Amino acid sequence: AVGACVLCNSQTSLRCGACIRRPFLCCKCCYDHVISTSHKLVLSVNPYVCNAPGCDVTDVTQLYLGGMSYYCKSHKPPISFPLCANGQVFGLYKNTCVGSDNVTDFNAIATCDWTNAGDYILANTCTERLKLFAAETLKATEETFKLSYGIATVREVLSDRELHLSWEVGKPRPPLNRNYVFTGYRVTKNSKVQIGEYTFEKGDYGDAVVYRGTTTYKLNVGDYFVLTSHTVMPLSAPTLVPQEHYVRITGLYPTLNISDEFSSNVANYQKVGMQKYSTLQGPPGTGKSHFAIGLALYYPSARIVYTACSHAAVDALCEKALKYLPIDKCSRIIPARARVECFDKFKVNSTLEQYVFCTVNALPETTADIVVFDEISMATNYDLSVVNARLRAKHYVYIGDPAQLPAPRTLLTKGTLEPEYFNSVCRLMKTIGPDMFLGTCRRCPAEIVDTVSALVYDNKLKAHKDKSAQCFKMFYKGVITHDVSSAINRPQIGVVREFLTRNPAWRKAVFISPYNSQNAVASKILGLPTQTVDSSQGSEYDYVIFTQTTETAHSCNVNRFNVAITRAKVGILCIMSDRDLYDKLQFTSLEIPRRN
Amino acid sequence: RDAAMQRKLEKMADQAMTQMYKQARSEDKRAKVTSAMQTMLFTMLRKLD
Amino acid sequence: WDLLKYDFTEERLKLFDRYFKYWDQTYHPNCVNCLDDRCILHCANFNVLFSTVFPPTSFGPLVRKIFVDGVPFVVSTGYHFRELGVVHNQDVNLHSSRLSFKELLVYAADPAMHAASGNLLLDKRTTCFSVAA
Ligand SMILES: [Zn+2]
Ligand SMILES: [Zn+2]
Ligand SMILES: [Zn+2]
Ligand SMILES: [Zn+2]
Repeated sequence: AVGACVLCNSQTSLRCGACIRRPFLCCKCCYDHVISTSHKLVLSVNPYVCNAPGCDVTDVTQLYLGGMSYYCKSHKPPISFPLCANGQVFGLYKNTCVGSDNVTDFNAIATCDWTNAGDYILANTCTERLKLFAAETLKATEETFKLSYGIATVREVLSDRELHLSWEVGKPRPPLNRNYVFTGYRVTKNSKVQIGEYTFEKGDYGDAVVYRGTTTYKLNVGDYFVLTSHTVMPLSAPTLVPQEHYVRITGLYPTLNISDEFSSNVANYQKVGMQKYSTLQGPPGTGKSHFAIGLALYYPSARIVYTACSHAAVDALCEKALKYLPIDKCSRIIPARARVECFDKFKVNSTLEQYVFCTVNALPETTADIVVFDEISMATNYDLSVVNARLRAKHYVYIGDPAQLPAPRTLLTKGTLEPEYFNSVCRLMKTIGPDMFLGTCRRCPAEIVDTVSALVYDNKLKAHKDKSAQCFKMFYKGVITHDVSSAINRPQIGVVREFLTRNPAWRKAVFISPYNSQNAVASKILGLPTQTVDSSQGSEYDYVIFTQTTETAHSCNVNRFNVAITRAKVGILCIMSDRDLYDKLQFTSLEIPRRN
Repeated sequence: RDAAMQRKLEKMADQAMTQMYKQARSEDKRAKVTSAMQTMLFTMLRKLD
Repeated sequence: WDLLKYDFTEERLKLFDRYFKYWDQTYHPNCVNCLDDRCILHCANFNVLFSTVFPPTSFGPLVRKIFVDGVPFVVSTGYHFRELGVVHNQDVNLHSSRLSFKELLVYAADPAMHAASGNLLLDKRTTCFSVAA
């Protein structure tokens, strides 16, 4: 239990146990931690407590080192000295302990609550060890928050796909989301067995919801559902390797010329061979996963790792990847738990092939030459640190675009995160840019690539096929007719009551809307399925009827608006009291009482 | 007293320090033998199944 | 006798009836059910007598296949004494996650793993029952 101080790195065996994670503090550092904040509990390899029976006094400042133990002021031996003296707590390495004065941000993170934006702001702009400590603390806090939730008993199992699940009494029910995976428990009487992991989804109505499970071991009526958990694990690898530029290919052996369609990408593969690591910005539908597969084929004599966050993400990475590449493949991530069916191609545990498509949270002990990481719009400092702790390759590339939506982060209720303070990769790719941009998009229509370029983008990406039928019918938003605290903009749907017939070729369109309640209430009186952009980051749609909500900034988010337009092929419409958003989007403006 | 009682402070501090160093050694060798036992169990098992 | 059979209770009762019918005191073939120590001696005596009939490989630890963190093990859950019949452990748990020091000790000290992972041996220098090298 001897280690280096988390601030000055002098050897120490001191920790303040009242801090949740108990980091290694030096004598000076621990003194500053105990005199200023509320951590009035210090422990070395042995606890500091009045060893008198009946005297359970806690703080060290009121303790005195006795014959062999530490005792209070009262039960003190006559011959004894205190444990708080001259700014160093009594522990190992008193004379070589150096300390410093960076106790400010230390108390800031050790006393914060992560419920505000500013806490995450500071956690992104602090020192390296402080950054890892902040990540650790916020992961432990969100783990305890998720464990603060409870159970969910089954009312009726309609099918393997439709579920009637009621949640705990007097308990804040967990929303219909993909992240909260539920482990099931069925007691014989006698021996409660774990019946597997299950994911939920908002159905076409209430209360019967759609759900998927990892097993065909079907549910029952007496089962109870709780969200899975674990314990937060320590980390020792830093967040990011320093940059190292190279004047020549550092062992990277390329191919001759094999698929010359990737010439615009070889000009970047040479660069990836010129440095240690870089970043790439691939807008949704751009040369993203095509870039990486071309890097795979161009340098075919080097072990490469592919990684994402969600099973849907690693499968969206996996798709076209099995096309340009001999198979001769490997992408083995989950041995016993994919709530959704993950890889079904080859073995579980041999690290057979030189290209591997995995996830950061389930990366095994592997080595490679580059790990190309997509979805850097959703990773945190924790995932970066575990990337550095699990993979030690020769190159690295962070692919992704910050204009997408961030992590859930349910604890944020006062403020919002800017992507520049999302994580370190996003901070750098918005302060110095991704330093390697890829153009252009080819799937999305050109009318949502050049008109949407005017917003968070800088008019640099492009596509094709501008036609047709892309008009914004700005309706004046009505009063909030909310049932749940989430707003029902049924007056906004009042523009769609006369819409199911006037649209001849648009019957398979999609009703998308931010609020889950707005998707549900639409699903009551529906004509076509609903899928909010949160369920889509790897889904493409031909038509789309984007339905906005109240004038709050929750609806007028440029990031979510962007990520909600870029999931269309032919047409899309905007129905919002937009005062200024339609000035940067140049289509024909229509009004609701008029059918032209 | 200021010549002798502080020597008692010193002796008690030194004996407590030595004892806690030896306790650290105890826990260290503890973790070590733990690792050894478990690796032996695993390698022995991997020969039977 | 087949190699796997190890219970051998009704056989003892039937031998006791065939040869000692009118003995006027109860006899529990498995001394777990005895009353006080004197009943333990009384029944262990008859067990000493009858156990010279059955095969000698069917004595010693009773092992079984248990899992911890998805890994199959082979540990002992009981014994088969020449005097006290069959004894079963009370605290046994399949499907474990981690083991702390106590269990690591009691698993490393069992002969179950050591014998199950070794070569058969036939030592003719002696007459005692060999097991494994
Ligand atoms: Zn503290
Ligand atoms: Zn320090
Ligand atoms: Zn006391
Ligand atoms: Zn008896």
